[PDB]
Parts: sequence; structure tokens; C-alpha cells
Amino acid sequence: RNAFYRKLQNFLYNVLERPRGWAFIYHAYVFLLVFSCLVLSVFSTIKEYEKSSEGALYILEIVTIVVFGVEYFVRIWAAGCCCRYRGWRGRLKFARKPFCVIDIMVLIASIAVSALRSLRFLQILRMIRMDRRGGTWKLLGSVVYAHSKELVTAWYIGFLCLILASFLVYLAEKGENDHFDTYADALWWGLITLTTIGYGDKYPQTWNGRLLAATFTLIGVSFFALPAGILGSGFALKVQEQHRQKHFEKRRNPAAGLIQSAWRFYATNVSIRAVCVMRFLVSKRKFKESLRPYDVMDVIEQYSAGHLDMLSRIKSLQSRVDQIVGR
Amino acid sequence: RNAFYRKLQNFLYNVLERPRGWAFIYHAYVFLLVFSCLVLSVFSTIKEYEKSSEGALYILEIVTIVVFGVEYFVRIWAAGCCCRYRGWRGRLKFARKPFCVIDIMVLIASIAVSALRSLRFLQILRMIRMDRRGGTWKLLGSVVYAHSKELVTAWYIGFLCLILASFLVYLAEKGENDHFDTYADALWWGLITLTTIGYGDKYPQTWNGRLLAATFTLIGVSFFALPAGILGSGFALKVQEQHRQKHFEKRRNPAAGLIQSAWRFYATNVSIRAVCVMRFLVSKRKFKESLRPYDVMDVIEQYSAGHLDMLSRIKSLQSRVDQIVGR
Amino acid sequence: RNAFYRKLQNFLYNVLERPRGWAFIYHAYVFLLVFSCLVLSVFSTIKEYEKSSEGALYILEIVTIVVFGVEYFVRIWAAGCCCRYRGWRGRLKFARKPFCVIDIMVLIASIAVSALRSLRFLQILRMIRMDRRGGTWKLLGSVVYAHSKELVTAWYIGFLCLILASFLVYLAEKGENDHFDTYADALWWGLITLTTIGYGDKYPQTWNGRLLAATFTLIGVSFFALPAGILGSGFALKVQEQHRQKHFEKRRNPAAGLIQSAWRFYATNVSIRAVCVMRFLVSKRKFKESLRPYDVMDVIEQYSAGHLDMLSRIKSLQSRVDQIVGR
Amino acid sequence: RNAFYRKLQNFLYNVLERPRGWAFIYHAYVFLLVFSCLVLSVFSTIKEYEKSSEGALYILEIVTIVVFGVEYFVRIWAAGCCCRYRGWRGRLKFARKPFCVIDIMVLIASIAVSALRSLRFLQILRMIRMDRRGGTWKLLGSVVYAHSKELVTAWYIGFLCLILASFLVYLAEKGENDHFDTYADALWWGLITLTTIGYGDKYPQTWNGRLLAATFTLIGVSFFALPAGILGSGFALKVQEQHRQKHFEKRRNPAAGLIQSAWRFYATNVSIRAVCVMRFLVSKRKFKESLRPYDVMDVIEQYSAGHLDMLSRIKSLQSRVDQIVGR
Amino acid sequence: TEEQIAEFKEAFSLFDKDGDGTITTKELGTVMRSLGQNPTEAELQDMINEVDADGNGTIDFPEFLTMMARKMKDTDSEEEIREAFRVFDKDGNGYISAAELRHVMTNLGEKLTDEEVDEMIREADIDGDGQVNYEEFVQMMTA
Amino acid sequence: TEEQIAEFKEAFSLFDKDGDGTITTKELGTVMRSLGQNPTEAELQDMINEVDADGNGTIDFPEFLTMMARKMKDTDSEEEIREAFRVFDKDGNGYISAAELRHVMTNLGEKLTDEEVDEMIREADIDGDGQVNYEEFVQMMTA
Amino acid sequence: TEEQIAEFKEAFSLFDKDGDGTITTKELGTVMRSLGQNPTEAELQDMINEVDADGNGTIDFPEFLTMMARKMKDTDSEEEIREAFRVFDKDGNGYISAAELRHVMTNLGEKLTDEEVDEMIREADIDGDGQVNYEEFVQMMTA
Amino acid sequence: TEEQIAEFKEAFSLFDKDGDGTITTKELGTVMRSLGQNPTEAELQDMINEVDADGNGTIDFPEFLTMMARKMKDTDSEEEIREAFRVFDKDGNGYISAAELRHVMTNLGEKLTDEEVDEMIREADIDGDGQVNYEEFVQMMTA
Ligand SMILES: Nc1cc2c3c(cccc3c1NC(=O)c1ccc(F)cc1)CC2
Ligand SMILES: Nc1cc2c3c(cccc3c1NC(=O)c1ccc(F)cc1)CC2
Ligand SMILES: Nc1cc2c3c(cccc3c1NC(=O)c1ccc(F)cc1)CC2
Ligand SMILES: Nc1cc2c3c(cccc3c1NC(=O)c1ccc(F)cc1)CC2
Repeated sequence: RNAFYRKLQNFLYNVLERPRGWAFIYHAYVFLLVFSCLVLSVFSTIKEYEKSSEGALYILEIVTIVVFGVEYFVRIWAAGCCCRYRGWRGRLKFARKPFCVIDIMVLIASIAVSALRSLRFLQILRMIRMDRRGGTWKLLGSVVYAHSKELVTAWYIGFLCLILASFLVYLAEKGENDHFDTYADALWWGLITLTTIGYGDKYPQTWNGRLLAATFTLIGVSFFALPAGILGSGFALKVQEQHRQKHFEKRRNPAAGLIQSAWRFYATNVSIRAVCVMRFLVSKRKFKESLRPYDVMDVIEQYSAGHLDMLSRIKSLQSRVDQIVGR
Repeated sequence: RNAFYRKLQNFLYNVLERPRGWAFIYHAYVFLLVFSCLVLSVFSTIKEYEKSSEGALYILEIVTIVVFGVEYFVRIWAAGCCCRYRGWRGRLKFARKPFCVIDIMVLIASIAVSALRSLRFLQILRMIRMDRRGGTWKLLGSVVYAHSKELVTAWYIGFLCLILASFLVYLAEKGENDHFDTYADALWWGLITLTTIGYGDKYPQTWNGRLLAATFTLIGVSFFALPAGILGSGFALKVQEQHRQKHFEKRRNPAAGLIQSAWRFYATNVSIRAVCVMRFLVSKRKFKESLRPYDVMDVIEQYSAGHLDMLSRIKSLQSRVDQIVGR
Repeated sequence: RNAFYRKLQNFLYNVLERPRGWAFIYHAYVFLLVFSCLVLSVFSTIKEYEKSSEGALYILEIVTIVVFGVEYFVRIWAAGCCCRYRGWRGRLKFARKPFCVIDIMVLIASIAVSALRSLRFLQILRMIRMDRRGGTWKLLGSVVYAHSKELVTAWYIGFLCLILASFLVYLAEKGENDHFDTYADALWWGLITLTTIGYGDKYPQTWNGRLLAATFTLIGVSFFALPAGILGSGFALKVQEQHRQKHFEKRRNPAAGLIQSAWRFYATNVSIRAVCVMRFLVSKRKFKESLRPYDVMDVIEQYSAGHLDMLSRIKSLQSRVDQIVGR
Repeated sequence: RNAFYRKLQNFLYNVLERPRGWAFIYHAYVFLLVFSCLVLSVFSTIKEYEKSSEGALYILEIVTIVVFGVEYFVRIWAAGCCCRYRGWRGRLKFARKPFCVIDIMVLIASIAVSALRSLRFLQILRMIRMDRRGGTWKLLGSVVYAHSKELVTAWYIGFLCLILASFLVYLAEKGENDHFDTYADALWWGLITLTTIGYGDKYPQTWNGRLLAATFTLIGVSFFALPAGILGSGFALKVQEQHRQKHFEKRRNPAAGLIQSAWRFYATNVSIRAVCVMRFLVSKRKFKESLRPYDVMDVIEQYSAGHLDMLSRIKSLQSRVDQIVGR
Repeated sequence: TEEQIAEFKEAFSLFDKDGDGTITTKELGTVMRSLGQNPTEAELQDMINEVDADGNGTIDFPEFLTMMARKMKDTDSEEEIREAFRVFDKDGNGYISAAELRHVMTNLGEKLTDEEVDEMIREADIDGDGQVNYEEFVQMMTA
Repeated sequence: TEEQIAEFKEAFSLFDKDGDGTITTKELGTVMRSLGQNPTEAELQDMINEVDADGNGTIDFPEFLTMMARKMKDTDSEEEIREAFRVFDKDGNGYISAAELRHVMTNLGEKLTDEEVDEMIREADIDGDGQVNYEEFVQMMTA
Repeated sequence: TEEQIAEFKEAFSLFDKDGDGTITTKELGTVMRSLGQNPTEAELQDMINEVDADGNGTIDFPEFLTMMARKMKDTDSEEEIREAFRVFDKDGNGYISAAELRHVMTNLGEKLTDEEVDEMIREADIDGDGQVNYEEFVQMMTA
Repeated sequence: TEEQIAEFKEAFSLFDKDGDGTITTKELGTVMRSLGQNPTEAELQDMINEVDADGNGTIDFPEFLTMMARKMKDTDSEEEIREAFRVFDKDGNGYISAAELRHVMTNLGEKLTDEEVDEMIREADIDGDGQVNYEEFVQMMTA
């Protein structure tokens, strides 16, 4: 029953590795399971709830270790679906994946288990391992890079405003207020107020201080809130762009051309061969040039191609009418 | 006077059920009326204002019950406009609607009236019933789903930043600060500061704590503010899209084709019948394919159709000029 | 020198009334002048700075009254530029403008001057009068109306979250925390925390309270921040739309047609008259149909017109080639 | 080896002046270096850490002065690449640049070094000099100017809401609350609450105060958060526009025409000359009209040109078919 | 049944002029022209894709027979026509006047002769109120 | 009046060549060509929709008479022409020079002969200041 | 080698009809037509830019020889074809059926005769599982 | 001067074939065709708007004389050509090689004969470094 064996291996690889549908339910389940361990550890930190929290946490962590071990074994087994990871050589190369070795370290350390500090560190490490593909980090980095200049503008001007406001309020409040006795305390106040956190541990009391704080909050608060707004709008616009580009989806014909071209090139193994290789180059360029823009540039280019085509047809018709005139 | 009876029934159904214009005035009136009951209950909770608040609340709640009863009865009566709910059978099926039964439960419990806790719970339940169509929930869910990946990125990285910053500040302030005596207190501080709530009950005091808090606020505050910005931009972009799509509105001809096709299909009750059913299929596909994109994809498709059609015409003219050449 | 008189009257009307360039400098000057009076009044409220603040405020307010009087007189005089306001009748009708009578009331009350309370009220009234055109209110109302459904969704769900979180935390903290002794105090805490104001006067202390506060802040804070983000994105998108629409500016030819049509209609004062009036109707419809869309709908309509026209030309060429075939 | 000399001079000018790639690494290095001096100064302000902070800061500042001096000298030397700054005259004119003279003042004052106050002022001055091109300020000013009307609407209405809410809460809390004893204190509270800073030093306590504070926070918080959202969305939209416009890049042919036109004009030194100068004018107009729109206006104009062209061709074909009819 | 199979085979033979049990676009177009209607390339390809469940561009006899086997109720178009008429239900009350119905049927979408609309009103004016219902209409259509 | 009704009927008869009291697009186009101007399909359909208050594409005599009955003031176009001129009031002061007025009237929108603009200035140069007003202008035309 | 150089020169001479060691677009088009294929202006210019590393629009013999010198592995197209087939790997499991493979080969992009696809399956059905792999496929292709 | 005025009048007479002191689009096009170049409607109208400071579409002799009076420096095009060449200054260093300069001049924008580029390099290769500067270039042209 090797057919059903392979089918099940494929299904398990689909679930454990990139899921699309209700395998997200399993992934969220294992998440919630580790998150529950984290929360129970947090409660175990408290002395009053130490006993019950520890009692539940022992079993919850043992279940976590069992599930992580079984999942890791099933993952390494189901990696066989991809031909890259076949046999012992291929599967060991699969274990070379950074997240696989990280997961192995997780299991080893957990079975081995500053004990509480180490437990907290390893909980954080499990959580970061949760991603396992880098999608979130890649997306965030992409959007940040896209808006690098605006983010840097916000950072620079907001930092300047923070420094200036903190120094001015320090000058106005150095003596009359216990809070701003050193420039560092004034900087702490400025950072905590421009972020709108406002702990209230420090705040100006002299009229100079309150006036300057008002006129500099009315600037710094907006500057510190900017990056969040910039990134949010960038994310929303990117979502809209992905939604639009999902429609036209013009990656098909270039791919067919490229694959048929490679097949012919292998079949080609002097002028006919020159034509074969040149058309293979043409197919490759079509593939990449379809890959590159993937946006309204294609639409504008299609408009231009249609326009020039119709002008050429116009010239042909003019030539025909002229020839009829001559005839 | 059954004609005026039906006209008034239709008007009342339009008002009570989906309104468009100044029936929103009545809906806002009944809202304000229940909201006033809620506020008066809140004031009744206070001992000092217990007497006057209770005195007003008795009459306000009795008026609420009267208006809700009359509105429910008028709604069940006016549901007759829709043929689906006709006669006792149809109107009883209408009462099967979840919000109708919820409203009945509201009336029964109110007339029946942990008394204060129950009153608060039922006020909340009335408020949730206020929607009665799920429009707000559906819209919010749609926009959240559209940006699911970005929201998950923000959630994941912001949660990681919260955990890391809380642990680092706890380490830096475990002994020297009374606030961070347990990891749970440090996590409370981290959550309250990254949200920019900043109660001020906890805040770092050691230089390690303040430094780490600064460098991790300058990240966590933006991450926690992101989801709001992402959703706001998504909502605004969706509004702009609805405004644009409101113009072209190309659902007319496909619908006319579909209804005429169904009429013919009924009239059709061998090759003529095959043509009739096949063209009915054509009409159905036209209807759905008009339904699906409802966006700029329609414009691009129209561009493609125009381009290919004009190219075909060009070929026709080329053939004609060639034939003239031959002649 | 009536020509220079009229030229100067026009220039002053342009400055005082709708300005475009460096008349904004004068408007900002008079603003700053009234704002300085407001700030000096604020300082006069303080006992310690009462003397100096009052001393400066006397002269600053007298200067304010002088400038407001001269500006009002110059405005009523320069309203003569518009032929609507000519002679005593026209200028009196101009004085009928709500902001003109508001300015008259301001001047009368100021010369007449709960004295401090009245002064504060009149300062607020001057500030609101500052607009004098309703532009800010109209713009804000327009953008709010555009996103009415999204704003209502945010309001509704955020209010529900506030009520639910406040009640749950009240239940969890009714006894163990001095802050939440009445439901009203819990609601105050919920409103102050979900807005991210976080006064810190109230905050949960029991583990139930802190847990529920965390899970409900992670929702309410975003919901309360939504409206700001929605409106900000709406404003930015509207700005982008205005920038785009500023280019094509297709209001010229319809207006020329309409004015020439009205001139002809006056000149027309039976079949010729029928054509004249009917073409006047055509011109009016062209004017309005140019007014209405003012967006990409025009562009799509132009595309459609070009398409259908070229298809008609194609039909003409097909007919010609067919006739040649016959010949 | 003047060739390698010039090559190295060009590379150094590229690095020090406008960089594109990994020269940003050097710029970030010198930034971090000055930022470290700032932080060490902040720590030197504290008495407890005065000794170690001063000890490190001496050497760090000396290194800063050395690096700034060498960088300034290398910059003045490498400015020779641009022909504008050649020889002593050109390089001295280069030193006329505002940032070059600012940098010279920086070195002079540092070597010369209210000593601590002067040091803080000069640290701020170095930081502002960091930009050296005004890019951040220009970008921020551009985006603010684009949304000037929306920002002014937010400012105006939010300021009115602040004034009104502060006065109302002052009235409601003048006697019963120690915080609001003067209108200035109430205004301080209003500014600190509508910004969502919420120090908690002042907050309403009477039921009037809490009610009014609730209903006015639910407005002022959004108004004060608006400008951040507006600017963030503006920045994101501008980024999207730059990304789109980066594609077509149509500035090539107009520039080629303009330069060839100028060459011909110089060569031209009567009807032939008239043609030369008129075509030079044509080239100049093409260049500028290409510079101006740089947006979708180009696409719409191209559509219009293609349309009118094809209609003219249609007329030509109609004339030809008519002539054939006659023949 | 046997008569249905024989008549379907005769209709197919009139359709697939090639005689190889494969109705192509050209033969469908020719039979359509014989019937009078003029099908375009888009119409023909949409038609074939609608009937072609294999993807070869031609239909075999069992495919045609099974597509014909679908009845009014088996089509499950009740919801589709319901929403379509709702789109045509301008007021949304659940009814539409005779004049508006005639206008939309004759002059929008596919133009169709007045005899067909007269027949539809004849077989649909159960109550003859002018504002004739469409919900029970489509219910009896599917039945 | 009776004379107005008779002249309107004569004009309609010259319009509706069919003689069935239904002015169609073709007859309107032919009469317009006889008048000299060339109306396009878009112009013809916009016109017919402007006059056709029923939707059948043809106009009966009472409809033509009632649309003709509208006077200058009854049209309530004062606001429309006022705002149009404001659009043409470049400065916005309430006046426009003779040269700019002539240019905009002759060379923008619909091209019209110089005699018409000469007549308009003759009947409108109440003050003859060059920068002739348009507000009182439109008031007097509407009256 | 010497034989390779001579055969390349003969092919070029058949290409550059001008005989000046500069293959132009017109000569490429003529030889393409002789071969049967019809190259368009876009195809011709894309090809010339692909081969023209100088920018003069014509190719000299050493350029032709050096572009021909590239082998299957030297092209470094393994990644390109890998991702292309992945795009054609609908499921993403790493395999594709014979029917879908033939459909994409002969009915999408550039239509290719059935003989070529038959030959590819003949030389590629190492296991003959229908769901034939493409990774080892392309590995052997590049080798 | 007097000779300049007379020669300008002769050139205008060759331009305005009408003889009424009003150079129209048709006459400009005819003289352009005589010169060899073919001006399009867009080019003709752009030119006329460039010269027509009144807006009547035709130019009188004083207008032609005053536009011709402009010299190289009076044009104030130094900044325009400076920025244009900067656009053509790919590296931005302030210099451009001879090969790239020739390519951009001959093959982009307006195609111009090789004699003109040879003459420009002859009159511009002050240093003959290949990477010839453009700043002093434009300074010397403007002078
Ligand atoms: N919000 C915000 C404000 C300011 C910052 C300053 C310096 C550095 C970072 C930030 C800073 N942090 C981000 O913008 C951010 C967001 C998301 C992310 F992933 C990384 C950084 C001065 C003012
Ligand atoms: N804002 C915000 C930040 C963070 C969150 C984290 C985990 C879960 C939710 C949120 C979280 N909540 C929403 O984003 C949200 C908004 C609207 C809505 F309807 C539901 C959830 C970590 C950081
Ligand atoms: N922000 C914000 C949140 C919430 C609100 C709720 C009820 C009413 C208003 C708001 C409310 N206020 C606005 O959205 C707003 C903004 C601008 C403006 F002009 C008017 C209202 C529940 C949660
Ligand atoms: N946020 C914010 C709110 C309010 C303001 C008021 C008056 C003046 C400025 C602001 C004000 N400041 C900015 O909007 C801003 C942002 C960025 C920048 F560069 C300059 C100003 C009333 C309410």
C-alpha cells in the first residue's frame, strides 16, 4: 500500500509544513498549548499561586514535550515527500534546517529540565520558533524598507524634538521641581510623555515647564505616533495591491514558453541550433520580464503595444489606399 | 381599503426593518432611550444618587418596555409584506429569527423584573440586540480577514517584544524596585506601557530599567499601535473602493439575460431545446461572471476584448486589401 | 479716481474675505492677536501672575477691539465689490450674514466689558467666529459622512467592549480593590483605559482584574484608536483624489456651451425655436453631467465612447469592403 | 597617477557627500559615534555615575573631534570632483556652504572645550547638522503642505474642543476638586488628557466632571490623534506614488531633444535660423511639460492622443472609401 | 428513455456534422446560423466550456444527454433567479409593476419578442395585481 | 393660445414626418440636417431623453407643447448660468473683460458666429465698462 | 574546435546575408521565414538585444561563437526552470500527471507538436508513475 | 539693425505666404516641408503658441523680430540644459564618456546626423579626455 503511504505522507507534510486551510486549526492548537504553559509559568512566579500553578504546569509541560517530540518526528518522516529530502542523506540534510536544529535543542533542553530564568528563556525561544518560516519578519522588514525614508524622517525629527523639549523643560524645572533634578530625568520624562505613555511619575509644575511641555507635546506626540500610522497605511496599501494583482495573474504563458524552450534545447543536443538557443533566450527573457513588474506597468505596456500595433495597421491601410489611388 | 392597509404595512416594515432615510431617526430615538436607561442604572449603582436615579429609572424602564413591546408587535405584524412570512405559518417562521426570539426573551425577562447584576446583564443584552442585522460584525470581520497576515505579524512581533522587554526589565529591576518583584508584575507593566496606557502604578527606576524600557517602548508602542492603523487604513480604502464601484454598476444586463433565459427555459418545456438550455447556461455564467470581479478587472477585461476585436478587424481589412491586390 | 477706488475695494475684499496668498499672513496675525488675549486671560486667572497678566491684557484687549472694529468696518465697506451688496440696501443685506452679526455682537459686548466667566465665553465665541466660512466644519462633516458605516461599527463594537470589560473587571474587583466600589467607577476606569489615557487613579489589582483588563485592553484600545485612523486615512485619500482631479479639469466646454445656449435662447425670443430650446436643454445636461462624476467615471466613459465609435467605424469599413466585393 | 587620484577623489566625495549603498554604513557609524557621546553626557549629568561617565566621555569626545576633523578635511579636499569647486576659489566657495561653516564652528567650539549647558547645546547642534542636506525637513514640509487644509481642520476643531472641555470641567470642578482651582490647571488637564498622555496629576472627581470628561474625551482624543494618522497616510500614499512613477521614467527623450536642440542652436550662430530657434523652443517646452505632470496625467494625455489620432485615420479611410465610390 | 435517447441522438447528429461524436465550435455556429441566431467566438467558447466537462473542446453524446437530463428543479437556480429579480426588484418589497417588467424584459439585456412577455404574464398573472409577485413566480417556475 | 397651438402643430408636423404624432430620432435628425447642423447619435438620444418624459423614445404633441410652454424665468436656470459664468469669472470679482468674453464665447465650447456675440454685447453693454457684469446680466436674461 | 568554428561560420554566413560580419534584423527575419517561423519586430529586437552585447544592433562572429559556447549546465537555468515548473506544479507536491503535463506542453504558451511532448515523456518517464517528477527531471536536463 | 530688419522681413515673407503679416499654421507647414522636415499638427500648434503672445494663432513681424532678438545668454536656458545633461549624467560625477554621449545624441530623442556630433566634439573637446565635462560646456555655449 505504498500509494496510500505516500498520500498520507503528503497530507502530513502539508499539515505540519505550509498549511492552507484547517491545518491552521492544529497549528493554533499547539500554539495555545505552549501559550498556556507560558501563562502557567507566569502564575508559578507568584508566591501565593505557586502551588496550584506548579501542579498544573508539570503536566502541561510534559504534554508539551510529548506533542513537540511527536510533531518533530512526524515532520522529519514526512519531509520525504519532497524529493530533495529522500533517504537518510536527504532527511539528515533536512535536519540541517535552522528551525529543525532549534526544535531539537528545544526538546533536548526540555527533557534536561537559574532554573526558572532558563525556563523563561526557553519559553521565549519556543515562541520565536513558533514562526518556523520567517513570514512575519520578512513582511515587516519589507514594509519598513519600502518606507525607510519616511520612517527615518519621523525618527530624526521626533528624536530632535524629544531632545530639545527635554532640555528646555529641564532648564525651566531644574530647581523648582523635584522630578527634573538631572538631565537624564528630564529625558526620561520627555520620552515617556511624547510616547503618550505618561506614567505621571514626572511632570512639569512651573509655568515655564507646563508651557514648553504643551508646545512640544503638540509636536512630539504626533511625531512619535507617525511611524505606527505610516506602517499601518503601508500595510493596508500593500494588501490592496496584493488583492488587485491576484486577478490578472500573467505568469502562465511565460512559464509554458520557458519550459517548452528548455525541452527543445535539450532536444537540440548549426543554424537550427542557433535558432533553438536564441528562442530559449527569448523564452527566459519573457519569463523574467513577466516576473519583474507584476503591476500596472504591464497594463501600461499592453496599452502601448496595442497603440503601436494599431498605428502600424493605419500605415498599412494608408499604403493600400495610396496604391489603389495609383491603380 | 386593503390597498392602503398594504401600503402602511410596507412603510412600517421599511421603517422597523431595513431603513434608509429618516427611519434612522426613530432607530436613534429608541437607541437613546435604552442608552438613557443604561446611564440611569449606572447612576443608580451609586449610593448617594440612588434615590433620584431609581425614581427616574422606574418610569424610564417602563417606557422602554412599552416601546419595545409595541415595536415587536408591529414588526411581527408588518413582516407580512414579505410573502415568505404570510399567515400564521409564515409569521411564526419569522418569529424563528434569532433576533426576534432574543427580543421576546428581553420582553419576558423585563416584565419578570443578583437582581442588579441581572439588570446589568440584560442591559448589555439589549444593547447587543440593537444591531439586529450583524452589519457591524460582518464589516469588522471582513476587514480583519482581509488584513489577517498583517494583523498576525503585528500581534506576533508585538507579543514577542512585550515578553522580551518585560523579562529584561524584570531582570534589571527585580531587587531595586518594589514594583517588579515578580515576573507577572513586570508583564503587567510591559502590557500597560506598550499599549501607552501608562497607569504609572509600575515604572522602572534603575538606570538599567529605564534604558531598556526606552529602547523597548520605541518598538512596542509602534507595534501595539499598528493594528489600529492597519484596520483604519483598510476601512478607508474599502470605503474608497465602494465609492468607485458604485459608479459602473454593471449588474443590469446579466440579470435581464438570466431572467429572460429562465422564462424561455420554462417556455421550452430537440435541438431547439438544447439551444434553449445551453443559452440558459450562458446567461447564468454571464450573471455570475459579472458578479464575481466587480472591480477594475472588468475594465481590464473590456480593454482586452476591445484590443482583440480591433485586431480581428485589422485582419479583415488586411484580407480585403490583399483581395483587391489580387483583383 | 473711481477706478483706483474700485481696485482698492476689490483688493481689500479679497484680503478680508476669501484670501489666497499673503492675506493669510494678515489672517494669521489677527488670529495670533486674539490667541494672545486668550493666553493672557488664562494667566490672569492665576492669582500669583494676576497683576502683570491683567496689566498686559488691558492693552492687548483694547488693541483687539480696535483691530476688530476697523476690520469689520472695512469688510462692510468692501463688500460693495460684489454687486449683490450695493448701496445701503445691499450692504445691509450683507450685514444680515450670520458671521457679520456675530462680529457686531462681539464688538458690542467687548465695549460693554460672572465678568471673568463672560470674558471666557466671549473668547471662545471669538475663536469659533475665527472660521467665518465653515470650511473646517464642512470638510470634517463630509469625511465623517463618507465613512459613517465604519465609524458606527467602531463606535458600536468599542462601546460594547467598554461596557463588557468594565462590568467584568467590576465583578472581579468589587471587594478586593478600593477603586472599583461602584459600577460607575469601573466604567470610568474602562473609558480612561481603553482611550489609553490611563490616569492611574484606578487600575485593577486582583489577578482576575489584571487578566481581564489585559484581554480587554488588547481589543478596546484598538477599537478606540480606530476612528482616528479611519478619519486620517479618509482625509489622506481625499487629498490624493483632489490632487488627481485637479489635473483634467473638464468644466470648461460644458460651461461655454451652457452660456452660449442661454444667449441663443434669449436671442430666440417655430421649429427653429424648438431646436434652440432643445439644444439649450442639451447644453444644460452637458453642464450637469460634467459636474456630477468629476472622477474616473469620466475616464471610463471616454474609453467607452472611443470604443463604440471605433467599432462603428469598423462596421463602415466592412460595408465598404463588401460593396467593393459586389462591384 | 592623476587618474587614480581623481578616481579616489570621486569615490570619497560619493561616500562623504550623497551616498547610495554601503557608505550609509560609515554615516551610521559616525552617527552612532556622536550619539554615544550624547548618551555618555547624559550619564555624566548624574552624580552617582559622574566619574565613570566622564572618564569614558573624555576619550569618546576626543575621538569624535578627530573623526569630524578628518572627515571635514577630506570633504573639502574631495569637493574638487565637482568642477564648480575647483582650485582655492572653488573650494573656498564650497566652504561657503551653510553646513560646512556650521561644521567648522563645531570643530572650533569643541577644541575650545555654563560649560555643561554649552556642551548640551553643541551636542544638539551636531545632531541637527547630522542631516547636512535637509531631506527630512523638506519631505516633512512637503507632506504637511499637501494636507494643510486637513491638518488645519484637525488643529482648529481639536483646539476648540480642548478649550470647551477644559472650561466645562473647570466649571464642574472649581470647588469640589483640588486639581481644578484655576482655569490654567483645567487647561493643563485638558491638554494632557486629550493627547492621551494622562499624567494622572489632575483628573475630574465630581460626577459632572467625569461625565463631561467622558463625552469630551470621546471627541478630543480622536481629534488630537488625527494629524498623526493624516500624515502617516499621506506618507504611505506618497511612497506608493513614488513607487509607481519610478517605472515609466519618461524623462529621457525630452532631455535628448533639449540637448540636441541647444547644440543646433549654438551651431546656428534667416528662415533656417528661425526654424532652428523655434524647434529649440519646442524642445524646451517638451522638456518642461514632461517635467511637470510626472503622473497619470501622462497616461490620460497619451490616451487622448491615441484616440484623436485613430479618429483622424478613420476620417482618412472614410475619404478613401468615398473616393472609390466616386470612381 | 429510449425515445429520449433516439431524439437526442438525432439532435446531436444535426449538431455534430462531422459525424465523429464530437460537436465542435464550427458545427455549433452553423446550426445556430440555421436557427437564425449569430453566435460570436466568445459565446461559442463559453458555451463549449459550459458543456465540455473534459476540456478537449468537443462534446460526446453521453455528455450532451446528461446535460439535457437536468430538470428545472435539479438546476438549483431558484436562488440565482431569486437574487436576479431582487436586483430587478427596485423597491425591494417583493413585487414589480407590469410596465416596468415589460420594459426590463423587452429593452434590457437580451431583446425578446412581445409574444414571449405576453405569454409570461398570461401564465404568471395568478392574481393580476399589476405589481405581480416574483417569489412564488420563481417557485412555480422551478416546479 | 390657439395661434400658438396651431403653429406648434405645424412645427411638429414638420418634425414628425411619420404623421403618427411620434417624433423619432430619424425625423429629428433629418430636420436638423435640413436646418444645417449635424446631430450625432449621442446628441439625438440625449435630446429625446430630455424631451421624452414617458420613455418610449417618441414625443406626442402635448409633450412638445408643454415643454415649449416653459419661459425664461420658469426654467429656473438663473443659478445654473450664474455658476457657469462664475466658472468663466476667472478673477471671481463679478466681471469679465470684452476680449476674454469674446474669446470664450467664439473659441471654446460651441463655436458661434461673431454676429451673435456682437448682438449680445450690444444688448448687454448697459454700462460699457469692458469688464461687463454677469450677475445683472443673467438677471435680465432670466426676466 | 576547428570543425565547430567552421560550422559556426557557415551558419553565420547563412545568417548574415550582407557578408560584412554583422547579422541584422532583416537577415534574421528572412532566415526565420525560410525555417518557417514568423518573427515579429518585438521578437527580433528582443533576440538581437539578447545576443548584442555591444549595442550596435548587429552581431559579429566571435559573439555568435561565444554565445553558442554556453552549455546546458553553464546556462545556470536550473533555478529558472525549477521555479517555472513549480509554477506549473499546481499541487506543489513535486509532481504532475501526464494529462495535465501534455495539456500545458501543447496547449499553453507556445503550442508544440505532439511528437515533441511524446519524445519528452519517452526520455523522462524514468519511473512512469504518471505523476512524473520534475526536480530530478530538470537536474538531468541541465546535465 | 537695418540689415537684420530687412533679412527678417524677407524670411517672414518666405514664411507668411498670405502676405498679410500673419504667419499661419498652413504656411509654416509648407515652408517646413520645403526645408524637408514634416511638422505635425501638435508640433505646429505648440510652435505657434510658443511664438503667439497674443492668442490669435498668427504672428506679426514685430513679434518674430523680438523673439529672434533673443540671444544664447538671454534665453536663460543655462539651468535647463544643465539639469538636462545631469539627467544624461548617469554617474552624476559631472562628466560623460564619448561613446555614451554619441549614442544618446544620435539614437535617443531626435535623431541627428553624425556630422553634427562630430562638429560638437570638435568644438567641445577642449581637454579631449573622453569623459568630457558638460558644466563648462554649457557655460561656453551660453556665452
Ligand atoms: N515609533 C518610533 C518613534 C520614534 C523612534 C525613534 C527612534 C527609533 C525608533 C522609533 C520608533 N520606532 C519605530 O518606528 C518602529 C516601528 C516598528 C518597528 F518594527 C521598528 C521600529 C524616535 C521616535
Ligand atoms: N491592538 C492589538 C495589539 C496587540 C495584540 C496582540 C495580541 C492579540 C491582539 C492584539 C491587538 N488587538 C487587535 O489588533 C484587534 C483590533 C480590533 C479587533 F476587532 C480585534 C483585535 C499583541 C499586540
Ligand atoms: N474616537 C471615538 C471612539 C469611540 C467613540 C464611541 C462613541 C462615540 C464616539 C467615539 C469616538 N469619537 C469619534 O470617533 C469622533 C472623531 C471625530 C469627530 F469629529 C467626532 C467623533 C465609542 C468608542
Ligand atoms: N498633533 C496635533 C494636534 C493638535 C494640534 C493643535 C495645534 C497645533 C498643533 C497640533 C498638533 N501637531 C501636529 O499636528 C503636527 C504634527 C507634525 C508636525 F511636524 C507638526 C505638527 C491642536 C490639536
